[PDB]
Amino acid sequence: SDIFTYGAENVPAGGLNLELLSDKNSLIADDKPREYLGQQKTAYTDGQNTTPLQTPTRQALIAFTETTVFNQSTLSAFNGSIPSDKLSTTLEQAGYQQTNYLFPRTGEDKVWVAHHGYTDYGTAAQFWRPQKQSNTQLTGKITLIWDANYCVVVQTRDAAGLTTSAKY
Amino acid sequence: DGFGRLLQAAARHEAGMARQRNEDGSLIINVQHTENRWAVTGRTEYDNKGQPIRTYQPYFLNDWRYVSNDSARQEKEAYADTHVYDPIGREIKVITAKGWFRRTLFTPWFTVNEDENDTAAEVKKNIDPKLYQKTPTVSVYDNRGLIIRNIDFHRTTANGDPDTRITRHQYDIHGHLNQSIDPRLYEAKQTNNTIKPNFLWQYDLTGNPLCTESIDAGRTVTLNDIEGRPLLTVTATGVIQT
Amino acid sequence: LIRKLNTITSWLHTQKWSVFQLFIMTSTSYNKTLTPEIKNLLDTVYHGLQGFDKDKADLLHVMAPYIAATLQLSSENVAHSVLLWADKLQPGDGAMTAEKFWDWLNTKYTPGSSEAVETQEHIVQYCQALAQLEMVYHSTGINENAFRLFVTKPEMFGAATGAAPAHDALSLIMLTRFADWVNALGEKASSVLAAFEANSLTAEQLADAMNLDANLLLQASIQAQNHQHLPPVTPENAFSCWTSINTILQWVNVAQQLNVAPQGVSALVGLDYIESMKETPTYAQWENAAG
Amino acid sequence: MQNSQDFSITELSLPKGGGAITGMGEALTPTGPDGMAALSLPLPISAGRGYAPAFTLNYNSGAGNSPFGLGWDCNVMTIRRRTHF
Amino acid sequence: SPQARISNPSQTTQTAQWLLEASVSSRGEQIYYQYRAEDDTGCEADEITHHLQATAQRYLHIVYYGNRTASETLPGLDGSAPSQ
Repeated sequence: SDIFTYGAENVPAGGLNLELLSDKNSLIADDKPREYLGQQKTAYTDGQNTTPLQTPTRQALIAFTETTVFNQSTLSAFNGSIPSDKLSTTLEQAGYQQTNYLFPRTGEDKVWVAHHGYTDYGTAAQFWRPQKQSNTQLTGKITLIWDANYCVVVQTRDAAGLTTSAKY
Repeated sequence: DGFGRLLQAAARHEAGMARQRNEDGSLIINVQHTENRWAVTGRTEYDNKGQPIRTYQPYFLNDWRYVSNDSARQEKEAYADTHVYDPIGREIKVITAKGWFRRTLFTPWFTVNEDENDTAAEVKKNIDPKLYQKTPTVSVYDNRGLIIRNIDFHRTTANGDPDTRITRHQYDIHGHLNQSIDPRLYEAKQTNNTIKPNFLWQYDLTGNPLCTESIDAGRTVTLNDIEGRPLLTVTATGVIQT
Repeated sequence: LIRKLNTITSWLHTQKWSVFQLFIMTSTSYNKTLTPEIKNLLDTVYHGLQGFDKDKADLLHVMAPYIAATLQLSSENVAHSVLLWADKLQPGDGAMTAEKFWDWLNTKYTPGSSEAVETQEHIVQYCQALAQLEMVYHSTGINENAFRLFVTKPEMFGAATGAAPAHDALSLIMLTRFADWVNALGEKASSVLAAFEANSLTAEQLADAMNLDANLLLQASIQAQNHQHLPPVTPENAFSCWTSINTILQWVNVAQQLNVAPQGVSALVGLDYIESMKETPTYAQWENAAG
Repeated sequence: MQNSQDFSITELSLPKGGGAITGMGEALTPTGPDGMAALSLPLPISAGRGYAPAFTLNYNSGAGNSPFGLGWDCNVMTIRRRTHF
Repeated sequence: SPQARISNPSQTTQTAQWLLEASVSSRGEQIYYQYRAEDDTGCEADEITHHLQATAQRYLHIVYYGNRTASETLPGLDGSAPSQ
């Protein structure tokens, strides 16, 4: 997702519509000053690998989601106040990672993203229920123990071994 | 009600004075002592859409059973506010038990909010109400639906010529608040361009402020890790906290 | 006068223009006034005239972006041509061109006020004139490039020539024919306008843009170059002057209505009666012409 | 919360009671261009594991008779030969 | 299966309708729909006399869902009658 800003003087009489916008010289045409708002990616698994798949499987098991948090121009926000090497280091420690644009253009570098919403799924023999969950890689995973019929979760366990359970 | 909305609720209290529920559910204003006493609260009539239209003040009742609405609407002392809504579902006017009211005018670019003093002159049949004539609070929007100006009107006497006091706001490309200016400083800025906004903000792409700067409190910078919990921050005084 | 009316009124009737619309576009009365309809442009031109260095800056590049907002969406290039035009035309009482903006309007005018040195009145006339060319652009339906060419090289179109075109209703007809022509060229219009500004446009190339049999365009050019037309037509400018192009296309259009292939049109032209040159036609000419 | 998932399962918390009585759903349908009156009622179908039959009982003026009484349909998915022509 | 069909009572290959009989999800869950055929119980002689076949109608009788055993296939294959 990007954004353009134009002045009042750029609104063609009659307003915008598809025929005008699809034009090669339109306000959304290429070679325009698009500002970047952010991008997202869905990472899929097969319930066996930790390495994400190139394409999803039939079950659409989502491994995690990727979101851009900082562009090179937004890291400028820190107004220095941190060494530049310290900053990239800090961001790595914080769980941010540098990658490319999903829908790249000529003329841009890597951006920092967060990975989150991690789910480890069980197998097909089981109804394909999530077995373990985490907001991210900075913390531990909550174990989900499914009942005999994989209908409800019977017992949950936190990363610390702290455990709750329920009868239904 | 049959739409699942709360009409009212009541709690049991200790013996004391209460309004009385008659045999047919009629409300009797003249209170008597009773052992069985409940406090009625949250009593509301609706317009069949679910926009509360008549909302009542709490009272004690010598019953737990619901009071009839044909009765409550006629007692007058069974105080309530009246809420008048437009076709959009927004409140237009709210009339309280005192006869005083609030009123809001909506236009495509701004909202004019009149309080009970602004309207005091219209409920005439204390503070000389002339003072609040034409002094509503006006919220002015941009074309993204964000508020960019707040216009107040200022008089210190009923017969004065009201000033205009405008607080300005600007939003960035994600609609986050980028900066704000106190009207005192604003006018000063127009004379001396080296003047900063009262506040400035810098955000990451998820809308977390990373930085803020204030003419009253200096500049701070914060880095949170991906779970949102803070990892590193600096105070205006340069204290680094991790 | 009656033929002038047949020429202009029949034209207004197919262009769907009223006389009043023509009048406001062609009147050069340029009322010296500063009501909001005028003030609204002056109030933003000041940013252009105050934030730029006039001895380094090209005023057309400085002002075109502001008039773009006060004019109805005049793109910088249309706005550029709108100013370039006024500067060459001097659409006011005196030599009223954009430079008065740097010396008086952004100094004495005092932005936001109409109480100022009388130069501000000439500024009004200029600004109204810019609006008139704008109305012409939109009422004409002329392409952006098609439009700048009448300002850039006015001679080629029979415009004021020593200046960008005056709002002469007769010129508006000619200026419009070019607009109608680029619309006829359609998607090919941009290769033609470039070739046209250049001396490279010729026969066949235009015919493709005009969807014509190149040979009819070609022999039409040949007659355009042999018959004495109000403008002279010689191969050197046969396709560079709009006026030469209209001469040629008319030889094509007539041939089409007569179905005689332009040389065959000439055959029916040299058949005169009250001929001031006393070139009494001979029977052979009438005979061949009939054939 | 950003950088969190909407399918997170963190609690085995119990439901609360009391509150307002909603009764059964009664979807008096906001129909438009067809002009017909219509009403949907939910059926007591347990979610089960999360893959329950998607049934509802539907009134549609003009529907004709049925196993559920005049005007109401079963709303079961079928494939049928076209008889309109 | 025959119960999932509405067909000409004599020319039973002439299926008018194919009713949903079974479904499976990508996650291995299943639903099986058991239909009951129209019969004459509960009817008087007059009805029986006039509508001699009239066995064509089907009614949804039991929907079986929440398979105890995970499976990727449709529960109706091979014509196996459902069992609780």
